[PDB]
Amino acid sequence: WLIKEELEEMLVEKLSDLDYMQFIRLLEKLLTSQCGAAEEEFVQRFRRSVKQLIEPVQYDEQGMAFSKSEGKRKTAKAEAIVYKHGSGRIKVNGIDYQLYFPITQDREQLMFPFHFVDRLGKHDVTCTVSGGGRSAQAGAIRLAMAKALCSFVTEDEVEWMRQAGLLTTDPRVRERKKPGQEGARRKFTWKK
Amino acid sequence: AKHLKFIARTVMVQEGNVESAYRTLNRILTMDGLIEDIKHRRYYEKPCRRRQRESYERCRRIYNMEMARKINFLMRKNRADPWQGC
Repeated sequence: WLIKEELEEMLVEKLSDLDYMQFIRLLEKLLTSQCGAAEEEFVQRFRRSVKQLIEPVQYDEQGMAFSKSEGKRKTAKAEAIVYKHGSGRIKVNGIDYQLYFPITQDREQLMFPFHFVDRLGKHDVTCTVSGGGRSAQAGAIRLAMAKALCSFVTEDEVEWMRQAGLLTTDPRVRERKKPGQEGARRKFTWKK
Repeated sequence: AKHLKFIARTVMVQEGNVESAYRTLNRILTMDGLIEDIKHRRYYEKPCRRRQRESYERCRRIYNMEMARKINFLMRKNRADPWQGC
């Protein structure tokens, strides 16, 4: 249903919230009352019309298929290339992942996408992550890997990953400090 | 004292639901005004205060009965708006 502003624009008149609600109730009654074409043609004058983007699969020089993606977490940006076939190796910045991320939490984050779609040990990954700390880098690489793997999993699996939150870019970033207070939300100790 | 016992204010429990029996007895006492009478007799209500309270209760009852009559009278008009839109 068009908004009160749209209805006002059509009627070149100033309306009220309750007037708009009355009119919308009347139109809804009209819709429910088996409105045919003769009535639907009128009604539609007041109607206003209202999935992951799979990357293309590229091919290297040696003919191996892969998918490239990127993901950002906090200040960390990661570019990940996932090959169609592999032995589960993950090389981050040219270093093996268990060496780059000595933290079990970060290794678990790397695992989370592949483990979810039941493709552990089936894909090789080459990731390059810059900026942020260890955890931000792990999250960015996780997002990039999930997006790249979307090209190799089925559409139902892609939707399941999206529902599990493996393809959403975490918008949580550090909140700026504000003048006159200790931090983003911390206030200076009040002195009654 | 000089009357027979277990006739006045006595209720018989049905199937052992003493809670239901006590609810029935409490309803009986309240409807007969014994509970309110005991509460008021705990302390001596001087005659002027008693008269004022009785008058206030009478006015309250008149007003409540009239308002209830009005509500019941107008309750039928709670139907769905027949002339909606116009």
